[PDB]
Amino acid sequence: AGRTGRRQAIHDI
Amino acid sequence: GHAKKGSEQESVKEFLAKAKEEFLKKWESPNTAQLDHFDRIKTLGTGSFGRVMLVKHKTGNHYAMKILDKQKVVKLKQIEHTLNEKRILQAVNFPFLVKLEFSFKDNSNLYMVMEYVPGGEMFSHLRRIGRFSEPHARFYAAQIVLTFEYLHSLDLIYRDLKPENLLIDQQGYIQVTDFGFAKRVKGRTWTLCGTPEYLAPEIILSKGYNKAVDWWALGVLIYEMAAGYPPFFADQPIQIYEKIVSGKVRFPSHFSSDLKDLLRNLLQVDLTKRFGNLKNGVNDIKNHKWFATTDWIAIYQRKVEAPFIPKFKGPGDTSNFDDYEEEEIRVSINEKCGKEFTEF
Ligand SMILES: NC[C@@H](O)c1ccc(F)cc1
Repeated sequence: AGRTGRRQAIHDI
Repeated sequence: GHAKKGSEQESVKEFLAKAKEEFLKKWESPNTAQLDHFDRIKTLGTGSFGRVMLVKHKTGNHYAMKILDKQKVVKLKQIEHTLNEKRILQAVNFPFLVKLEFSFKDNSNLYMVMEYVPGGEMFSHLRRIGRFSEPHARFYAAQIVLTFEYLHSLDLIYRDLKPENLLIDQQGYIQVTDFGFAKRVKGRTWTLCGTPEYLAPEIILSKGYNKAVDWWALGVLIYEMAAGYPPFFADQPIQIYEKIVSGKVRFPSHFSSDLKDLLRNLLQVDLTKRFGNLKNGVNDIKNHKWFATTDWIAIYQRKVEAPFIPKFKGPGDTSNFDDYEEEEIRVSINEKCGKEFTEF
């Protein structure tokens, strides 16, 4: 049970 | 024990020293087109800061144009990262890195015009088929190993490896794109950035970190290519982060033991033990048993038959890309954020 679609990168978490 | 391999290591050194000299000439001495020179065809990918579009040079050649809205690139690190991407892409040259052709800006936007790679993202092929066989995944992984060996030798870290950023070309080979997180780092760096499932534990823990985060991400990528899902897998980023920092990886029962051994050494929270980060550097990966069938030079020279070749109907074919909502570009009468983007 996790993310299956495209994943957004984060520039400053 | 388990002759040519050592002459092979001298040849690597020789190639990398020549690569560094070419890179440094372009890095030291980096507005080569204009918007009206291109027709905009279809959006190929989107993000928080803009889109990448298929465009056609009004020469006829097709390109992938990344359009960044200067008014969305607002946070400090978002701005620095954009300058990194342009300066790195204009200076590197390698068979598995996308080629930047042109860059320019106007009142509203930054533009980076790259070669169009029509085979689609690895991401959609992998999600469509489920998972790749170990020989299939190995072929792609070998190209990433060589690409990182190249980038790290120039002191560049890549920092966003994942199937979304890997395009398949007309020969079935990979082209790495999306250098928005890439950076020249001779020691450590401190920005908390990347894609949650792919972050090494030291990033999450706010520790200064180095190129070893790329090798951890290679472990995530190989696992995802061979399993169809990544090793730290949860609904919410905070849950993903907890799993990563424990680093208690479980493997599918169909993974070979050679694959599991490589992955345990890449997905190693202890940096004094992580492959790619030790005294033998990349060679601990290249000489691992899971890669024993890999002809590194033949991959580099593109002599190896690819697992599959994407189907293409002609130039400008977009059939291997998903669809995205379109939004017309609006160039403001007034220049925006001219100060932040003066070096672009
Ligand atoms: N994540 C890949 C997306 O940004 C992209 C799509 C198509 C392309 F030719 C370049 C980049």
